[PDB]
Amino acid sequence: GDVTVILNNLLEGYDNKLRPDIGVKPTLIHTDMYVNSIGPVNAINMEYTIDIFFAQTWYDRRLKFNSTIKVLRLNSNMVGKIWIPDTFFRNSKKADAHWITTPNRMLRIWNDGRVLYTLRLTIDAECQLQLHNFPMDEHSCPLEFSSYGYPREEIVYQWKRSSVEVGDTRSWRLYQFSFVGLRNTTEVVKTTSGDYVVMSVYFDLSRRMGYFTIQTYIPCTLIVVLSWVSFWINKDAVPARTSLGITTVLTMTTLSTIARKSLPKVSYVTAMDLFVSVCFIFVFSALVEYGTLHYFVSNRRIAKMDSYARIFFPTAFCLFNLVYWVSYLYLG
Amino acid sequence: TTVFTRILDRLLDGYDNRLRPGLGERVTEVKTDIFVTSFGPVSDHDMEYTIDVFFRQSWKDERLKFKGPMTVLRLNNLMASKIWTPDTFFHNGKKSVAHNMTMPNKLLRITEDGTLLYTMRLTVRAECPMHLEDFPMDAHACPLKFGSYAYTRAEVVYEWTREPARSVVVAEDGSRLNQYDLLGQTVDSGIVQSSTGEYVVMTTHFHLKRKIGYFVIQTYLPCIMTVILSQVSFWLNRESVPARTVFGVTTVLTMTTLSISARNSLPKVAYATAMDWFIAVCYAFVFSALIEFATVNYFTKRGYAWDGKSVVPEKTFNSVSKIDRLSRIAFPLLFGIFNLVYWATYLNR
Amino acid sequence: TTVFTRILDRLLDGYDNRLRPGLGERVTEVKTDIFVTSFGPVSDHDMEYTIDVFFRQSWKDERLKFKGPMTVLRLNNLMASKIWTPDTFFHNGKKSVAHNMTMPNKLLRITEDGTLLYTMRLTVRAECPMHLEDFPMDAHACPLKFGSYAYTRAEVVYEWTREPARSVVVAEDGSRLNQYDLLGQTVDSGIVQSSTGEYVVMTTHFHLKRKIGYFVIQTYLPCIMTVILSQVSFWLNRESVPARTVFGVTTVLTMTTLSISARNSLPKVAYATAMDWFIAVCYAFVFSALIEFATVNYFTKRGYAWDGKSVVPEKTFNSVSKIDRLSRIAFPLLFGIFNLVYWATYLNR
Amino acid sequence: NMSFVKETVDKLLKGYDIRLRPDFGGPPVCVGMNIDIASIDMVSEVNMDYTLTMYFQQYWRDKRLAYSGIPLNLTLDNRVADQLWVPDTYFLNDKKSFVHGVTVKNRMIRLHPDGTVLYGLRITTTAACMMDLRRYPLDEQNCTLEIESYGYTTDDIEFYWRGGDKAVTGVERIELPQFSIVEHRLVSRNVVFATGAYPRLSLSFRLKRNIGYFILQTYMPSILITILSWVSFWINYDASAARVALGITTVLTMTTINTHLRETLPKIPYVKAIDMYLMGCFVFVFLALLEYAFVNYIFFGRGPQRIPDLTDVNAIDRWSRIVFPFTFSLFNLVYWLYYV
Amino acid sequence: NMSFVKETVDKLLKGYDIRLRPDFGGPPVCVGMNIDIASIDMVSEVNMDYTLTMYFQQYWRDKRLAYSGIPLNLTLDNRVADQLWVPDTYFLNDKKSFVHGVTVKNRMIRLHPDGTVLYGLRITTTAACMMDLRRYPLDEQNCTLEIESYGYTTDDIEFYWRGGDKAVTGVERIELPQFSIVEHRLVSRNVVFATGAYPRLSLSFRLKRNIGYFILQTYMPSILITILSWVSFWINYDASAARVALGITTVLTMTTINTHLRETLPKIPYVKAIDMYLMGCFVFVFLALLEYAFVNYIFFGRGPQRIPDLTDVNAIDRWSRIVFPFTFSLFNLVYWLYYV
Ligand SMILES: *[C@@H]1O[C@H](CO)[C@@H](O[C@@H]2O[C@H](CO)[C@@H](O[C@@H]3O[C@H](CO[C@H]4O[C@H](CO[C@H]5O[C@H](CO)[C@@H](O)[C@H](O)[C@@H]5O[C@H]5O[C@H](CO)[C@@H](O)[C@H](O)[C@@H]5O)[C@@H](O)[C@H](O[C@H]5O[C@H](CO)[C@@H](O)[C@H](O)[C@@H]5O)[C@@H]4O)[C@@H](O)[C@H](O[C@H]4O[C@H](CO)[C@@H](O)[C@H](O)[C@@H]4O[C@@H]4O[C@H](CO)[C@@H](O)[C@H](O)[C@@H]4O[C@@H]4O[C@H](CO)[C@@H](O)[C@H](O)[C@@H]4O)[C@@H]3O)[C@H](O)[C@H]2NC(C)=O)[C@H](O)[C@H]1NC(C)=O
Ligand SMILES: *[C@@H]1O[C@H](CO)[C@@H](O[C@@H]2O[C@H](CO)[C@@H](O[C@@H]3O[C@H](CO[C@H]4O[C@H](CO)[C@@H](O)[C@H](O[C@H]5O[C@H](CO)[C@@H](O)[C@H](O)[C@@H]5O)[C@@H]4O)[C@@H](O)[C@H](O[C@H]4O[C@H](CO)[C@@H](O)[C@H](O)[C@@H]4O)[C@@H]3O)[C@H](O)[C@H]2NC(C)=O)[C@H](O)[C@H]1NC(C)=O
Ligand SMILES: CCCCCCCC(=O)OC[C@H](COP(=O)(O)O[C@@H]1[C@H](O)[C@H](O)[C@@H](OP(=O)(O)O)[C@H](OP(=O)(O)O)[C@H]1O)OC(=O)CCCCCCC
Ligand SMILES: CCCCCCCC(=O)OC[C@H](COP(=O)(O)O[C@@H]1[C@H](O)[C@H](O)[C@@H](OP(=O)(O)O)[C@H](OP(=O)(O)O)[C@H]1O)OC(=O)CCCCCCC
Ligand SMILES: *[C@@H]1O[C@H](CO)[C@@H](O[C@@H]2O[C@H](CO)[C@@H](O)[C@H](O)[C@H]2NC(C)=O)[C@H](O)[C@H]1NC(C)=O
Ligand SMILES: CCCCCCCCCC
Ligand SMILES: CCCCCCCCCC
Ligand SMILES: [Cl-]
Repeated sequence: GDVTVILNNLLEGYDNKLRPDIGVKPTLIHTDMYVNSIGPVNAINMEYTIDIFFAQTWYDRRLKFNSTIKVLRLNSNMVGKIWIPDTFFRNSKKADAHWITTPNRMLRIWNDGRVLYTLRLTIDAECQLQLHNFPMDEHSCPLEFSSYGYPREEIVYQWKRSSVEVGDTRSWRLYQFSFVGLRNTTEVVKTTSGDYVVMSVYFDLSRRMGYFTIQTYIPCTLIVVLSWVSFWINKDAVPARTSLGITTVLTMTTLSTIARKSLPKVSYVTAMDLFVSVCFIFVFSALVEYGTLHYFVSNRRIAKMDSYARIFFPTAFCLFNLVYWVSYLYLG
Repeated sequence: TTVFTRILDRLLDGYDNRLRPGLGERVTEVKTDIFVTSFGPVSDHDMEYTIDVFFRQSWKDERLKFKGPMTVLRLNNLMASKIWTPDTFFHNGKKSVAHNMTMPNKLLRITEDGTLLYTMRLTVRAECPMHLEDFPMDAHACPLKFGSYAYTRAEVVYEWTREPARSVVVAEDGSRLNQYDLLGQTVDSGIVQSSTGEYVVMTTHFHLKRKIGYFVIQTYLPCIMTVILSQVSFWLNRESVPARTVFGVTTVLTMTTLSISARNSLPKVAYATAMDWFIAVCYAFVFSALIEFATVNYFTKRGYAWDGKSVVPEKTFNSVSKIDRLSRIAFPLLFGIFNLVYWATYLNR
Repeated sequence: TTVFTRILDRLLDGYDNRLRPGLGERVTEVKTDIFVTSFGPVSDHDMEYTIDVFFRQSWKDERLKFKGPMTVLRLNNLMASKIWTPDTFFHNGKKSVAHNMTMPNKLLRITEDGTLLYTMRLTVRAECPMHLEDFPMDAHACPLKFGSYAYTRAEVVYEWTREPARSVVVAEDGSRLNQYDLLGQTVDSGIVQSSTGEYVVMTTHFHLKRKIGYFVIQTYLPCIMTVILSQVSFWLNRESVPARTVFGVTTVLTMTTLSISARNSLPKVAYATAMDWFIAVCYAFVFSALIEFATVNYFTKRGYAWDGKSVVPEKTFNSVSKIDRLSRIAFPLLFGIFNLVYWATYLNR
Repeated sequence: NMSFVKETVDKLLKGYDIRLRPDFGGPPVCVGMNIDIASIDMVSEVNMDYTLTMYFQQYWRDKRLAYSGIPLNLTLDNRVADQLWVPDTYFLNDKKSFVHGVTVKNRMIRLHPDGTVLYGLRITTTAACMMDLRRYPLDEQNCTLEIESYGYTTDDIEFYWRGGDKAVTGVERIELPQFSIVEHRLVSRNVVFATGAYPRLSLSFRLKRNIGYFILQTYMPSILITILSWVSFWINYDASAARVALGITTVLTMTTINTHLRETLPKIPYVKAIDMYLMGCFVFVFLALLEYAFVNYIFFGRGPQRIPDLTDVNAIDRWSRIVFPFTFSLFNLVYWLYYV
Repeated sequence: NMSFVKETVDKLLKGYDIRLRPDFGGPPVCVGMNIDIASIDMVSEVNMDYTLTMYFQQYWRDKRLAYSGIPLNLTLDNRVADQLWVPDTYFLNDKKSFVHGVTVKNRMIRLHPDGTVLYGLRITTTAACMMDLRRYPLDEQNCTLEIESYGYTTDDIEFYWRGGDKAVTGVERIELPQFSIVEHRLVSRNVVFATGAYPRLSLSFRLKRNIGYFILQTYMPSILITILSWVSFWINYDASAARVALGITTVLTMTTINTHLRETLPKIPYVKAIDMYLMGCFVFVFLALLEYAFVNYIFFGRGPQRIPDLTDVNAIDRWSRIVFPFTFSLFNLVYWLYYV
């Protein structure tokens, strides 16, 4: 009854084609974001999924009303009846609002004309990853949003006190990454259609090491140690040490292709590539070590090369591991 | 015929579907029940599950009372878009589907007292966080939470139609699970607090236990057979260096392929699972059996084996290694003990 | 400005787009032609293919005659939804897209006599049933049938705009085939029967021949080299038992991997393709080489090979196996003869 | 004459209430159904579903649509279906479906003078059918389509197959690469939920899997590797490097055969018929290798210290040359007789 | 203020005919276009396409939308684009595309006092380019984006790049993990079809594939395996098991290297530059294994009967120690000069 009359009075003569204060001042929009979950990080596509409750608040003097009712708590029905900012996410690869069982949107109008607009979003956001330190890499994946058509002279966004909120991180789908922290910034980006106020959230992410230690580092280390068993086998066992030497190289070839299967086909050398390549050099050199020993003893000090290899090979791999892990875990 | 057209016209004449029933006067109470027509597959990679439901909602709306030759109007689902319905959404819902074939899979029924029945057929994809430390002997409680998106608990409250246990019903033949068992469901309700107010949330937890049969056949048995195969080389003579080297290297490489192929089903989690520990210990047993032979070969003096016609005076011939003799007992015993400890650790818990 | 607005308003005033032109007077005759902008990839596994077309239709509507400053009204696509258009659909289509980026890719043109031209950009995914007995040296005629969905041949008939061979035109640069050659298209017309009457069907068959280049590189050449590799062991001395056994076993393992991996992109058909026959015979040649050595090894009297010093009359030494000497000729000859028969059989089909 | 048709159709839809079924408040409206199956494909054991494309026709009578003076069956533009009441038909086991929309929505409306409506739709549906894979790949599957009214109970609507057993056509022309349709069956019953009893039509197909693919892919490679492992029994006991390498690789090769087969099937918690064969063939290659280790141990372990004799290695090898081929054929005899 | 603006905008749309283009029945309307590229991703050789995100802006003058008294460029809510004529621009090679719709449809309409309309869209399009992979992975592709009017011919509409060479921005900020964008250029031309001549704008990029990824994954593993097959040349000819195991493993390893690369590419019928190298490395490791068989046959097959000597077994091994590293270096010298 009375609420129907108020709603009809607000929309009588209302033109939702016009931004509030269209020729007076810019529209100030206060934005909030509640992160329900930061989904998986897709390194191959350089993207991540984030589920947010995106809240916007502005003032529309055309929506003022006087009554005992201090606020109109409404569903999504009136969202298309009033003016709504054309907020979009600038690095969104693919985004979708939710529609089950109804459009997950909220509209609340106060008697002073203040409008609160909230909706639930899932966003596949672009995040360019520098994988040089992979799998010990750290990233700060952004999430930028602005107005699509209204420049800085027409729409201005502004972070509130509790800008970005994150819930129970333990329920998130960050399998290989840990959420470290977030920052929210404001800037003006100049395009060809004008200057736009762009709001960004950066999510710092550190890769968890455990998966690639199990998947690659431990298998590659064991094949390197496997190649050292040849050094303690009698040099007269030509088929035994040749088969042992060549199968480790074959296995190290198989591990190399598996290691990069989870990455984009970047053309620089990651920390994973360096470890695999050095492990390739160790298994390669062990077979060459026996070939030299076999040639100089049978197919003929050099004869004592096995005793040297029993120490030099384990010490060089320990030394390389000490340098490799220190440089990539504490250095640059 | 026109009698019912005038009733429907009168119901919508002056009706405002922007306003909930009892607005400014009371709290809209929505009765809810779920009929699970199928419990779809659980996706380990996405940590989510699929579920096809009849999502039934019921509430009172005095604006839709009528008097006519019928007590219930069983109307086309086109009518539901003209009236206020609850804005229920799934809190942990991912991309869900409202079925539209061949028509919107919704029903609306209006009784003469104003009570509304509003059910829809939905394919719901909901997040199910998983702790895979016990995989493949893990169990999960996959939640399904829903409530009003826009109306706080002072405006819309949800209740179950019947006793909470009997308000979520699963069809007898609806199980679409392949590697899980539906032990049962727990039904509850509560309040969720946000920055925009307090909201009623309705919760259902489905309890799923993974079935280990697939992983026994494809992972555990090949691992166990590989470890048994690696201990075969203990019984060969110490002079069969190429033969006993092929035993050790092939089984080590086989365990390497098994370990890498084992996690292809799982999401790339950063912790070790129960299967990873079994494979790691199997790797240690296989690796040690090759390391055992290297120690045996280090103490092998002569390059020729016993010719079969000479008595060893305990030319001369190498003796049977004491390391080989002890490994014939120690390795099967330790691996048998590990299996006892491993299975009792996880099957009992 | 207002001159052309008044014309369009007059045309649509009292116009019923539920009624086909000539309903109750004659048959609506629709002239059709197709411009193929790209013949997209063929999917063997789904037995389908993709095609991108400018699908053009033309019919007469006496309700749309006009007189004005222009003889042809080139209007945007939203006028097409205001008038009657044919309900053409593709009989063998699976999931077709009518592109609407950035606007509906449709054009409507009305001439003063009432003739309408109505073209749309479509991406049709159509069924192409395949017989893969001759794979990978097979050829297929992929059909593209279309016609009215609801109107029978007593109400709507379709005809080609020009000579039927010239009414389906493929662009010179429009070829997205990777492993097929488009050799041409045959264009025909016919009548189909259903439960609701007789319908005109317009048919196009696209004649595709598979390009064998990929499968020569990835399957045929590795198989031929494995067979040649397996016969290398015939030239090794009969006392190299570990060496010649590794030759036989590894080549069999390689042939097993090749045989299993060679049907990855094909539908799981119940018959044998030409590739499956080639791999079977290659497997038999590889398998029989290891059987050949086992026969040779069964008559090796001594475990030691020739020392390089002692004369061999005709201590004692084994002689070169007669089975080996015949195998050094028979095996290469029988595989060469099989290839001559195999390639003459299928490259001539 | 064309103006008379336009006037007649306008008269039908004037005052028509799309919210009300025919005979609203009266006897249930009877809906007759026919299906012309265009194709069945994508029968997935991984997803436990099949994809079905069909021409789906519904046949009911709406007395509000009766017209006189026109001795014709009015075929109207399919957009008129949005101005008429149509049954709320849905498929219960439908996972993902769509009405084709090229070039227009593949939908037919044909009115008849007495008020009969023919409503046709070209539908591609991916319906669910759980498959018992215990006898896979020598299994028969039964996959159904459950047709039901969503909002109307048996008091408001009744389904029936129009034409009896001839309601569904085109089944005999369906060609599946991996299946042959043994038969199809039409069922009409009622299903009760908490909201009432609803009419249901069930169309079911019995699918028998062709085994010709699996002979080439799994069975024959497994048989040949098992036969290959018997070659060791003709090699001398002292050739340890040869017999171990032959025995080890065949054991390894069996895993390679199994993993490829595993990758193309769902996570099944029970043993399939194909699993029994692979595990049977793995035992034979494993025992053939264990046979040599026993032979090697007898000669080199128990030699210096001084059913076959179990003391002569030649006897054990010659015993193996007979028992191993004989037992494997016995296993194949029992296996193939039980699953055929 | 706001009353006048609302009065003005309502005046523009009153009597506006969206069915008629600007200057309908008169001169062609000139439409200028600017593109700001957000990113390029999913450059797929398997699917022969690339995915492009861009801000697609169109510039034209509609004198029916001229307004006076308001010294402002009116940015209206993007739903007004449904009430205005806009060019029916389409992308000929566009396989799949969408306008982003979060939080609203990513669309902009900005009016100007003289009647000029700025219409921007944020579009992600998967456009097809057929790639010539004969030099893969050292290939240089050229992927385009055809921009055309569908229903309006050059008599009705004209296209041009607004800003000439500056019409497309953001190309220098694109980071493709596998390619580097060497150059982009803009082309304007007309295309003739059976229905008329239509204006076409063409934007094309030249993508040069990076080689560093393939050095680590395909080239270095092949070189190391080829070098390790030469180790058998320093092994004693008596060690048949050692040299056959070394020879067989490298041949087997080369196949495994090729299968991993094979599975991530389309099924093109020609030989790629990577295939030429892998075939070359296969020949080298195959001939090394064949080198021992010749050595084995000379010592044992012809020894009792009784440029390298071809009768001295050790002479052949010495010859192979020099020729194989030399010829492989010659093969690498020719291969890399031809493709770099
Ligand atoms: C190329 O062509 C394609 C099509 O081939 C085209 O895509 C189409 O784009 C148009 C827009 O241009 C879409 O139309 C709008 O869609 C809006 C929502 O879109 C989202 O939801 C879609 C499904 O919606 C269903 O469910 C919701 C609730 O969950 C319901 O509101 C809808 O009506 C609809 O319900 C029907 O279907 C369900 C089953 O699905 C049934 O159960 C139900 O019974 C009913 O039959 C979904 O499909 C969309 O996904 C697409 O788009 C996303 C990107 O956004 C993409 O990621 C996906 O992949 C996919 O492509 C999407 O999620 C909808 O709100 C609009 O409806 C408005 O406006 C129309 C205007 O005519 C009006 O008629 C409606 O009543 C409604 O009025 C609004 O509603 C507002 C809701 O917030 C409200 O605030 C307003 O106040 C007003 O409310 C009403 O107003 C009326 C009038 O005053 C009043 O009487 C009422 O009482 C009430 O107050 C509109 O439908 C269309 O859906 C797209 N189709 C497809 C297949 O994608 C594409 O754009 C073209 N491209 C180009 C470049 O041209
Ligand atoms: C795939 O698997 C599915 C699921 O198992 C198979 O579907 C089943 O097919 C069989 C065979 O066609 C069905 O049995 C038949 O059902 C019909 C219909 O029954 C309904 O309508 C009757 C009136 O026409 C009505 O009387 C029935 O009610 C009685 O039965 C129900 C059963 O639960 C009972 O609850 C009631 O109290 C009644 O007693 C019911 O509403 C029926 O007409 C058939 O009767 C024939 O056979 C019986 C003997 O069985 C005989 O007495 C009759 O004279 C007549 O000859 C028959 O019962 C079954 O209903 C289907 N089940 C489902 C769930 O769909 C499907 O066939 C499989 N496919 C293939 C290809 O094999
Ligand atoms: C993981 C493996 C760790 C291995 C650790 C191995 C640690 C270690 O150093 O062992 C040496 C010894 C080797 O015994 P093994 O029987 O293998 O070797 C014999 C031994 O060396 C004799 O002393 C030799 O006789 P001799 O008098 O020289 O003439 C004999 O020569 P011959 O008879 O041919 O003429 C050799 O064959 O092993 C143990 O005593 C078992 C300890 C427990 C081993 C427990 C192993 C689990
Ligand atoms: C798959 C082929 C299966 C063939 C099965 C063939 C089964 C079969 O009967 O083999 C016997 C014989 C073995 O030939 P092979 O040369 O290997 O064996 C020699 C033969 O046994 C001589 O008789 C021995 O001399 P002796 O007199 O004892 O002093 C000689 O001893 P030694 O000189 O070494 O000390 C042996 O080496 O082969 C054929 O005659 C070729 C048949 C056609 C072969 C056709 C092959 C295509
Ligand atoms: C997000 O932005 C808000 C401002 O919108 C930041 O809050 C400000 O923090 C500074 C700290 O020196 C205070 O002086 C301001 O008064 C704060 N503004 C408020 C509360 O409105 C907040 O720190 C930002 N979050 C980041 C950068 O992580
Ligand atoms: C070409 C690589 C050869 C490796 C073995 C060399 C053995 C002899 C060294 C003098
Ligand atoms: C790292 C490989 C070790 C193999 C056994 C060595 C035993 C040495 C005993 C002195
Ligand atoms: Cl193709």
